[PDB]
Amino acid sequence: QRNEEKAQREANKKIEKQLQKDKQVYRATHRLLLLGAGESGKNTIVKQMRILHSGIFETKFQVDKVNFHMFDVGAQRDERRKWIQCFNDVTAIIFVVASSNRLQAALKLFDSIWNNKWLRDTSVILFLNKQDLLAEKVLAGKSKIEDYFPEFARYTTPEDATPEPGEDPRVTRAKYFIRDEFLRISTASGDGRHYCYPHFTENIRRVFNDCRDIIQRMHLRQYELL
Amino acid sequence: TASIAQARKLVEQLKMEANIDRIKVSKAAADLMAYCEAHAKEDPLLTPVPASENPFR
Amino acid sequence: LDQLRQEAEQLKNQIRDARKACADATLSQITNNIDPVGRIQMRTRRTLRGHLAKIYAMHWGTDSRLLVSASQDGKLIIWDSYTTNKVHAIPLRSSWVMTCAYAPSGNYVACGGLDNICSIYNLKTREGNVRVSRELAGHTGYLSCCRFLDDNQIVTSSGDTTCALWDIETGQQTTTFTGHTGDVMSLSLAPDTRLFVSGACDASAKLWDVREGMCRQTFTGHESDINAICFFPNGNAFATGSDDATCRLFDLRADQELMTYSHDNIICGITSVSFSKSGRLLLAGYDDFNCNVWDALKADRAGVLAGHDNRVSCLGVTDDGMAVATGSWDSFLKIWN
Amino acid sequence: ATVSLWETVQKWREYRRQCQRSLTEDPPPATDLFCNRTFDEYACWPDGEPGSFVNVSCPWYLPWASSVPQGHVYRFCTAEGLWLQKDNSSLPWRDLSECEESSPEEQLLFLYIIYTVGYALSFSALVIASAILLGFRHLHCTRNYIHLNLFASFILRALSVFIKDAALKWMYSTAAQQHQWDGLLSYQDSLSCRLVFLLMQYCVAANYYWLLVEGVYLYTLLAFSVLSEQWIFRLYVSIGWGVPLLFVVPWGIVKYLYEDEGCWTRNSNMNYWLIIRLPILFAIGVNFLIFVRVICIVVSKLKADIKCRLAKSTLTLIPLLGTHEVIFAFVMDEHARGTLRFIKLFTELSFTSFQGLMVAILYCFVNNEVQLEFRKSWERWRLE
Amino acid sequence: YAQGTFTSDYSILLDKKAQAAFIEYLLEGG
Amino acid sequence: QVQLQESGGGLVQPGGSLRLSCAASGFTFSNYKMNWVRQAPGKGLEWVSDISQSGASISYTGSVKGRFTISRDNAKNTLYLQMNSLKPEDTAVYYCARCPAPFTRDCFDVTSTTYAYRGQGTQVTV
Repeated sequence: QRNEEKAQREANKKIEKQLQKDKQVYRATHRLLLLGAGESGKNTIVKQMRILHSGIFETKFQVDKVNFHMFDVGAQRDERRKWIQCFNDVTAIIFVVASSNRLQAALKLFDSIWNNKWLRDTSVILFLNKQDLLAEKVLAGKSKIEDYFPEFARYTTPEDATPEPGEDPRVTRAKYFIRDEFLRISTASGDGRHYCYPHFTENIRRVFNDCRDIIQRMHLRQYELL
Repeated sequence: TASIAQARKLVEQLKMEANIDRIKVSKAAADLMAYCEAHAKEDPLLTPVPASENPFR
Repeated sequence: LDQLRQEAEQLKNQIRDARKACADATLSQITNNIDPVGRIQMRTRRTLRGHLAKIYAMHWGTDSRLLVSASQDGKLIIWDSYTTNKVHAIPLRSSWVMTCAYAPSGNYVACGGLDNICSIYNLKTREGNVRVSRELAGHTGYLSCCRFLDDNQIVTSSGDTTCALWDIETGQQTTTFTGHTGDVMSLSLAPDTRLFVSGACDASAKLWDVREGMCRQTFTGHESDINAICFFPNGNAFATGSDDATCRLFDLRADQELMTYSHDNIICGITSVSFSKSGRLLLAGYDDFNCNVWDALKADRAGVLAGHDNRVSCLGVTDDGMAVATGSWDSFLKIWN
Repeated sequence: ATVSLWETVQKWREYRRQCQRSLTEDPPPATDLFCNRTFDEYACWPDGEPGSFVNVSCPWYLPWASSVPQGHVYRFCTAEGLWLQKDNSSLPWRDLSECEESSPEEQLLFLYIIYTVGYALSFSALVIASAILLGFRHLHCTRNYIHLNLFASFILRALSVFIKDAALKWMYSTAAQQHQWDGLLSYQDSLSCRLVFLLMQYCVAANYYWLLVEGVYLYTLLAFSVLSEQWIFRLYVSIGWGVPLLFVVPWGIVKYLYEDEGCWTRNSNMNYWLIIRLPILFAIGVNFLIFVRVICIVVSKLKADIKCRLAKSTLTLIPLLGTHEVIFAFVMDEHARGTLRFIKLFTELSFTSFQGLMVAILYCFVNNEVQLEFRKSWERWRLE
Repeated sequence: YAQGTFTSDYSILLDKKAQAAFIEYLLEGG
Repeated sequence: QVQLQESGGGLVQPGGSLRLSCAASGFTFSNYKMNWVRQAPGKGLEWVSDISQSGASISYTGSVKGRFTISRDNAKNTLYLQMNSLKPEDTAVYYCARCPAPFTRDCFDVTSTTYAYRGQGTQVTV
């Protein structure tokens, strides 16, 4: 056996050495998928979290020596029931909502990603983007929040969390009511395997903390401790 | 305008589809059956080749 | 104008009537006299390991020995299936690869995916190091499938409801095929490489000729997205697997449904479809973590291939029919015989 | 101040040779057909006076010689000349009442049977848990590799326990003690008689350090980031196996050099046993630290009101990290006496014996992924 | 670590028995 | 091929009542989830109501939370939306929409601009 001696040593052994070298690099990085509508301001998030770090765009950023690859889908058609299956094993999915007519489509889209077969066990980080616009709109008074959603009329503040900045209860009530809609759609199904982490929108630390929580939860699940 | 042109080209494609005669379905099934019976002896999955010449032991 | 809808409806009704007249009796009354195939047992002769993420596609070489596989970890690995020996491990510019191909000469290898571009790598080059040789760009949606005609031209199908015929040396699009409404999910090239088929995700399949470039025939039998498609060995038929947990068979001249491979217990859709050397076996991949082996004529699910720990993604039978390969989402390639 | 059967045999031989040398070194025959000096196997009573209560001090080689120094025994020499015999027997009269000695056994036997039942059940469960873990290729992660190493350590500990408590029966059998009475061809002097107990100590240390490895790996999975698998696994194997010999081998060396009596079975001085006991306590303490950290993490995760889930989590984590050893850890055997010693021994031996079984049925049988694997294997076999 | 203490205790117990038995055997019968 | 065809709706005064029934052909109706979408002038597609697999779980938007009734009849192979207390802002083009996959409780691209399994639409004007 000499004809396939070097043909094995030079090829298979070196290739396996390279594969072992890059397997740890692959496992040491977290892959995130960025989602959001065309008016969600997700590109602003990309620039904001990239400055200090055609069919698809990659944004590699690292926070305290942990590597994150965030993939933002661009130059793609709206029909996305097919390529969404590619992100089967991403560590998390970032959802960005322009909470400022428009909210029904975003709610339905988040509901659709919540209940998909291939995204059943992948958690979602929710970003209720454009908080300043929401505050200005609700303080303005011309735009009524209760006519797009009559449930807001009989709504009260969840009082489980408090608004740290000084602001009147109206903006807090609206900002928590939208989050309540999203969280109710989230908790209607999908119990145990995956969760949703809502944040009012730095974002790099938020993504890092939520990914840490996701990994810890998965590891504890593997040990039947949760 | 654009919608009318799109509908016209769709109708033209449909008409071009409506221009080739289709052979009887029984003939198109018998031909496939005959082809399958023709290459039956050369199909390793149909007739399991023995380990003497099988490259995947 | 506003009267074209009724005229198109009448034309499609005429098509339906012409198809109905071409049907004499149920197919089950013709093939009921054939000998049932029986029962198929396959066992994993060898499992190729080394991929990290899920394997999305793979292609057999023209020789029954070499075989390329594409994984979403960003890797294109070439195996010698005889001895489980890896030959090349090409890193990819974009990790989201959805398709891969093997050149008939074995010199080149193609890949593509969510980056909307097709990458052509040269294998037999100076110093024996694999380097990218061409980057075909121009597709709008994600590139769903690619198949080599020769070292000179390659046919691609993308998610922007289009297919194209390329030109590796020039890099431009020789011709483009349009007409699909949903994303094209898979294409299959005829043995003569004079025609091919595209199973788009609009419950419709189309037949194109590469020399002129318009849809010769359109078949509409399925009720959900078509995920896989492959030519019959004689080139006069093709099988489409769809998301309604059904496979179906089409004959170009008949222009009708011929076989409908389905079962009540089957729930998940079809991910990959391939035929055998004689066309007597149709192998299909499913989201149920296993493959099934139907008979083209009997249509009664002769065999089952189980042993994959996740969804089966890619299927492929060699040209000599001596083996089959299944690549699953558990990052495993399995060879069956 | 060591006391043992072989030592007592040596002192008896010295006493016998002293007595015979003294008897044959001088002529005592001042009597006239009276009691004649002779060496009984117990002690030698020399020539005395006829019809007198001759008294001879009891020997000095008895284990309780210091307890009863002045325990002189009589011979009661008769006036006619010959010592009076017993009732229907040929035995000169003597008084076995002065230098005489006058249940822990049960307790030890009950402990022995309880822990041998536990070890047998644990061995039986683990020998099939390892087979289940190795057979299925789906569950071949590094966590399952550490599980398999822990199972092997438990199996080795059970085997060493069986071998050592068989060697105890060999070392004090009737034939062995008869040979020691004859002073030749014993089992204590064998090298294997010490190798077995050294192996027992090594196996115990390996079990404890594999519990430590399991705890530290879980902690790194939760707290720390992701490290290289092929390096961390080699380091963990090294820590689990090679580390619990850097104190086992010095213990064997010091035992062989200083107190090579009794096949290294009896901890004659506590300092030499501290050499092997202290690293065990260090491993137990570190494991308890990571146990409390993991429980706190689980509490924080669950709070973001239920208590049955937390109770189930801590009860299923107790055997994996071996935290049942912390309840009685500061009660060292130096200060463990009375019923406290028995309670500590019972609650430690029983729990350690059944810990293998608990870990096996908690991380190989009720494990959800293993149940799914068995179910899909059954489904695959059903199609056939 | 309880196995070591139990084995040691059992060792001294068995040693004392054997010593007792030696004294009894030496008492009579040679 | 799949085919959805909806009954039309004539011009009515505000607060009026109508009915939009869409019949399906080419697929097993009982095995699919069906929604409603409407396209208002100068606006994109907006989902309105939906029906579960068996017809139990239903949902509406805030605008029609208490004005429209959604139902499906499997035997007649149709899906109905009965409209009550209409408003001038409801004038749109209505399409019945289908889940692209069976056996699933959710799906995408129902409101897409080039979705395949959508009906032609009826012009409901107020």
